[PDB]
Order: sequence, then structure tokens, then C-alpha cells
Amino acid sequence: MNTVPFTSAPIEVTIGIDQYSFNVKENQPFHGIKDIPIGHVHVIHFQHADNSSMRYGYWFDCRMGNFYIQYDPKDGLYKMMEERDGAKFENIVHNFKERQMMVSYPKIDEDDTWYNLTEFVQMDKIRKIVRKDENQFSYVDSSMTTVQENELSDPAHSLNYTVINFKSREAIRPGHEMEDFLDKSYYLNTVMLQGIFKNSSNYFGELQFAFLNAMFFGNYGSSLQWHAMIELICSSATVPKHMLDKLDEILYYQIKTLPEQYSDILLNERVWNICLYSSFQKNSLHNTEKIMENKYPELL
Amino acid sequence: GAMNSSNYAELFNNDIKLFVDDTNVYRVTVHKTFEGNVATKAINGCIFTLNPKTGHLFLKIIHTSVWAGQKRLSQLAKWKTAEEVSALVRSLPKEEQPKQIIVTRKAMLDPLEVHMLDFPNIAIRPTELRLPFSAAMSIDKLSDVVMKATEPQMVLFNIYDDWLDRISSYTAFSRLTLLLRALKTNEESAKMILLSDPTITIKSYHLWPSFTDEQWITIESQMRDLILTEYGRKYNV
Repeated sequence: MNTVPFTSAPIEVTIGIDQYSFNVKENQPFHGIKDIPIGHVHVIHFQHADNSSMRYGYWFDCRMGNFYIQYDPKDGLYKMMEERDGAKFENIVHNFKERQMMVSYPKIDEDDTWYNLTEFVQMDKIRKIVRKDENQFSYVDSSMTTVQENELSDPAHSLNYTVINFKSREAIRPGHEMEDFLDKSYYLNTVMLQGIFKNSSNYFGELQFAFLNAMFFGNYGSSLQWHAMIELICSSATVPKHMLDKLDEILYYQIKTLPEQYSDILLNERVWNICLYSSFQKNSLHNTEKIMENKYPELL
Repeated sequence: GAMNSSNYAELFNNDIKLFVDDTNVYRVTVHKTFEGNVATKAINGCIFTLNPKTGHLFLKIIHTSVWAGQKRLSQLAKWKTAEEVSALVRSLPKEEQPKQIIVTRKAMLDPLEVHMLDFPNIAIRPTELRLPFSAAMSIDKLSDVVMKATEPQMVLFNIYDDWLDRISSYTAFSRLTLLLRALKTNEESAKMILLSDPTITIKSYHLWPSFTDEQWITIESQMRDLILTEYGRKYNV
């Protein structure tokens, strides 16, 4: 079990850790989150009481270093940092626990939710989408745009998701125009899986990362990417059986975890109705289809 | 963006553009089988590709052989249309290729767009206008060359005959769409009007009769009257 301490909490803020969250008052003695399960990525995120715009946060993995939060009054936000002084860090962590100023990562032992949302997400891939290689953790916020969005302005702040576009030369082999547009199996399996992602686990990892960024920060371009990667699979006649079965599990937990009041901007009507009812794979998402119907029958 | 009544005069500027109509690409007759079931028999069809400024028509004849052993033919028809349009563009010298292609049916956008991927600077546009180009097979010489074809074939025409020697593109296109509108609403009356007088002939190299200016005025008035009559009959007004 690992710890992320906080120097202080100078401004009223709602702090999230993974799917959990806590209200912290201005200069309330809050000094960190403890008992964070080792073995997965995590995200700690923020929304100031005064600016319900700009939700922001940091992706990290405790194995990769000792990390902590400190409020910056010049830039006006909670920053993540790395402490390289091993002893100095255990020292701060132990004293804060002794003084019991830390919340406990509040996992129920029956709950595999976070594991199922993050099965294929790996820090090394996150840091290629959010390129800032002087930090081991990755900052994301509500307003950051994607590389594809930028083509249609500052690329240091870009989400470098893999660009998917159904009406592109990449997607369409000359002479197989109609075939490849109606049955994207080529684009999925040769171009994307074998070519760019190398395997399905990296593909699923980017899909899950995009969903979580859409969910925790309302990042609009991440929601577009998540939907694009779903549609590419469902619009392919030929998909490995292990990918279909896993996709159904992945999407089930994503739909299960989404806040009910956000289904309107986070869920693209066309993609979901096409995947569940029109696509080649209409019959391969039984769990995802049952929970979509019993929870958001209106969107369908 | 889409073509509507507002941006109508853009058709007659000096940017090369083509209308593509696919309504007569896949044509069938519907009949009963010996066992009483329904079957279709395809007949020869055509793609109607027209430069509205110059009158140049690129009539790509679609032979029944293209359908042989193929499924979901109405969907395939849209992709064969786009393949053939794309080939037409590739065949034209660079300075003759269009800057826009306007499809008369929105279902052609995605097929054409995919087939034009090699021409990113050619804009594929829909239209809100309700153009009558389906009645192109009511023009006797076009119907004849389509129905006689034994192989795929491109036939070129000027759909305006020599009108542009005397009138502007705008006026020519209004005349063309009025004649076709009439032919669509009531082919028999429309054709009666065009051909009543045996002393006005169709040149071997033309599609329409060699009316004088004054006679075109009377024709256009007769076609107008035909269209309004048919509207009252359709709707009881």
C-alpha cells in the first residue's frame, strides 16, 4: 500500500482519487491519501469550489516513484511533484499518518471496479499520449485538445491519441473502396492492431484511457476517441474472439461506472445504436447491451 | 456546403463543377415467376454527369452485365457510380477536372468521397434542390443509346444543343430543368408539346427541336402550364 501526501490544502476543492472523491475545505488540515492499491495506474483530480470549470488531475503509478501534492498560489492549482529524497519522504508520510491527517483509499474488497476500468492501461503508454518526459506522472484537464482535433493549436499540451478516420487513405485500400468502407476489418487488424498498436492490449489500454479522461474531466476529444475505437471494432466483420469477449467486459464496467446524469454528452447516440443493433458485432456485446437497455433506454 | 436556392448562381461562374445523378444507374422491371413469386430483371442504366455551365454531358452507360452475381445491388449501384465518376475525373486533363461535384442524392456522398480520396481539393457537395434529372431517360436519343448498348460505354452530348450561341448558361439550365420537370410530371403531354408540329425537326447532332426564339417562348409557356395543371390534379387545389 502506497501514499500520496499533500503539503497543505489552501483552497476549497473537491479531490478525487480514481472513482472516489472527497470535499476539502479552505485550509482544512488535509495531508494526503494512503493505502492506495499498488499494481494499477491511478488518477488524482481536482475541482475548485470556486471554478466548477476546468476539472484537472494527474495520472501516476506509485511503483515509479514517490509523489505528493502541493498548492501553487502563483499558478493557482494543486500540482503533483516527485520527491527524490527517499528517507525525507517516508519521514513526511510517517509523521502525517501518526497525526492521522490522511484519508484511506476506500476500496471495498469485493470490488474489482478499478481493476476492470484500468485492466490494459499502462503508465508507459499514457506518457506517450501526454508527452512531458521530465515527469513520471501525467497532467490532464477538461480543456486539452487532441492531435486529430488540432488538425481540423499548442502541441505541447496535446493528447496524442492515435488518429482514426474512416474516410482516409489509411483506412481504405485502393481498389477495395466499398469493401473496406463497409467492413473495416482491414483497417482494424492490419493497419491498427498489427501495424500501430502491435497487440489488442495496447489498443484496449488507449480505449480505456480515453474513456476515463472523458469521464473524470469531461474531455470532449477523449470521448470522441473512445467512441471511434469502439466503432472501429464493431464495424469489422472479422475480429478475434478474445477481443470481442473482452470488449463486452470493458464496456460493461465503463457504462456501469458512468454518472447517470452525464449520459447525454458522454454517449454518442449513433455509435451506440450502430454498435449494439446494426453492426457486424450487434450480437457480441450481450452484457454491454443488457446494461445499456436497463439503464439508458432513452438514448436507444 | 449544400446547394439551395440561395447559392444558385454559383452554378454559372467559372469554377468547373459537375452534377452527378445516379437515379437511373440500377433500373429493373418487376414481374411474377412461374411459382408466383416476384423477381426483378435489370435493364441497362446510365450515370448522368452534367457540367451545368457548358452543357457537356458525360453519359456513362451501365450494362446489365455489371450486376451479374452481385448482391445488395441498389447499394452496389452507389459505389459503381462513384467508381465511374472517379475514373472520369482521372481521365480528364488537370485543367479540366472539376473543383466541385454536386450529387443529387445525399446517399452518394460517402461513396463518392471515398472514391475521390486521391483528390482532396475536389469538394463533394449535396443539394437541397429537387432537380429533375431522373427524367433524362425521357429524352428519346438518350434512352435509345442506353437501351441499345451491348457493353459498358461512355457517350458524350451537349444537353443544350446550340442554345448557348444565343442565351446564357443560367437561361439554358432553367430551360433544361423546366423541360425535364415537365417530362417527369407528365411524359406524354410533355412529348406531345415538343413534337406536335412536324415541321420543326431535331438535328442529327441535337437532342431537342430546332425552335426559333419565339417558338421557345411558346414552348416554355406550354411546359409551365402543364406543370401547374398536374399540381392541382395531384393535390386537389
